[PDB]
Amino acid sequence: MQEAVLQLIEVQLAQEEVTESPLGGDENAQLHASGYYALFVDTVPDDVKRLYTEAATSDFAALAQTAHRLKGVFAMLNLVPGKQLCETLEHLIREKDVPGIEKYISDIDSYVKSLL
Repeated sequence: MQEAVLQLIEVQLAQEEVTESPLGGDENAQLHASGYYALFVDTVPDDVKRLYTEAATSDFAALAQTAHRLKGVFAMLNLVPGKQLCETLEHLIREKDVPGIEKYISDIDSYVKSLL
């Protein structure tokens, strides 16, 4: 050991990336802090209960417009998973999957319930 002898390491806290931890921090608290919580309890639950009501009548036209509305407002709130639910909702309407539609309506209801 005359040349290389001994090293401390090779990179020394380098060549690493702390780009872990995906979605999930305090998004609901963030939306509360911004003040958009007012909207969250204004038109959102109204569209949700309407979703339920229009689903009962099987008014896919109204289901679609509200799914798109929710997709837009969730995208506005920057809620990706929420907008995703609305995305699948519109797809379920296109496929005429009634049980799927109501399932996702319930999933959005449960979603909104936990975020409210």
